[PDB]
Amino acid sequence: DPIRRGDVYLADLSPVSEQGGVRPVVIIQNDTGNKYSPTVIVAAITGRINKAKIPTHVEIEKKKYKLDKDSVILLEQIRTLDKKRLKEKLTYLSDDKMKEVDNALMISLGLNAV
Amino acid sequence: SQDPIRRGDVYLADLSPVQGSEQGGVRPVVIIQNDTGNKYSPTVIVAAITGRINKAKIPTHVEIEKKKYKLDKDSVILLEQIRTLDKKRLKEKLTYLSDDKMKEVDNALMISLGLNA
Amino acid sequence: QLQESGGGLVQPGGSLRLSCAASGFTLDYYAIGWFRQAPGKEREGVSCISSSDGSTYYADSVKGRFTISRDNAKNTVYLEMNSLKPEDTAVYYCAAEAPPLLYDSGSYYCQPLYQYDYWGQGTQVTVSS
Amino acid sequence: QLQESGGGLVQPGGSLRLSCAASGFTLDYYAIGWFRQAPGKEREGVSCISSSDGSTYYADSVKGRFTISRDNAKNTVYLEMNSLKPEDTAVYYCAAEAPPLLYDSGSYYCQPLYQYDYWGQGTQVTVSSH
Repeated sequence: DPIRRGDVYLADLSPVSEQGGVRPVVIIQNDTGNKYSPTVIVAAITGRINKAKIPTHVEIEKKKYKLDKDSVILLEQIRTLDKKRLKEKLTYLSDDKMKEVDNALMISLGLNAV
Repeated sequence: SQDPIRRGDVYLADLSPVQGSEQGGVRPVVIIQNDTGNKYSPTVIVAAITGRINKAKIPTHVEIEKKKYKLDKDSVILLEQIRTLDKKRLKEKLTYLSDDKMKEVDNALMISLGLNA
Repeated sequence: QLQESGGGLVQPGGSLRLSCAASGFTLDYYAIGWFRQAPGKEREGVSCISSSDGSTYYADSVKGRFTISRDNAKNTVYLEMNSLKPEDTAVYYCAAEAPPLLYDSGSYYCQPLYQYDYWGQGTQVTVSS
Repeated sequence: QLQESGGGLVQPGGSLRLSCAASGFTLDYYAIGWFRQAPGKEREGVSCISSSDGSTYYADSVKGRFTISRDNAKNTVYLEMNSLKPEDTAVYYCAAEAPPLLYDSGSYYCQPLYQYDYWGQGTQVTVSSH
């Protein structure tokens, strides 16, 4: 397998300043769509940087989530993928971490204007 | 692409290529990124618009009446079809969606991304 | 119209075959879904198929027990229900979506809030025992 | 670390040159931003450049009047301000972001909320007339 919101998947993202390559992503689509839709919505994860310098970025510790480096989730780098691109599931983000993702998503998509 | 990209703008954008049930090709899109990102970021976040259907059948779809917004056909905004585009993919600006229509877009966007916590 | 038939009373372990027939139009290019509605419970897409017959969906609670198949020659979509359980007691509806279709995904049309173009009057299915 | 200077009081139409020097690291590998803070208003990114001297952003309010330039021999960055206006009155800050950089985009690092690694102390620029 099931695809759940908050899962960290390894996905083939090529071809694409859009992030590209077989890279880790986090599922951000609602769980009803994750079950019935042929596609999922994901946010990019990068290991180039290690700190969230704007509030649309969320850090994740490698010492906590079985990860390569200390990475940053880029909630302004989001794309819809056909489910066939999801290769291997690595882990999932806790409810605490996904709350930061939700907040970053609210900022990124401008759902914070009143 | 553009010079003032604003949230709710409807741009002609190049999406080629895609694979699977992803929406690609040169097609209309709606800017959904916040206006600070639309000004400073090298990329924009868009939701795809299709003309293959013109009625919304699931909660993440929003209709556009062509008798109001100057499109070829009645169209549907696909809030399950989101992607981040380099600003160079934005070709021509068609129009922009009203405040009342972006309210519907915002709702479908909250449902689409599970922002109900 | 869209007309369902085949319901009735069966004991646990029994079997039923529901029919979804269209009159005046053809179902061959339509997406077809079977939905069930139980008293006090919500609505769930049981099994759905796209206009093409490569993509079929089954809810987890009916996989291995229910089989959907379209009989184009009879303009009818069947739902074969095997190994029926008391939890299958509900009113079963079929619904049809006319082209154009957005996705070739049976699961897409089985999601709880899809607005179908056509649907039937439902048929009662009771399992007790 | 990041030492800046060059501010002062000038009349409308005058010019100034702000300087931003770094001690202990090489500015050529950094994204550099010039920000100004006016009383009661949000921090505004006025001119930024990525670590590559070929992706420069200028705010529309300063386009054609301000010029940013890096002097890799002096480990210093400058903001040349011409045709100064009373609306340019603010405290000006330079800031440096260490690599790796996520985007080669000057405009990205000029957004108001970006938390640079290093900041200058700030210098006041005042443009007025009697």
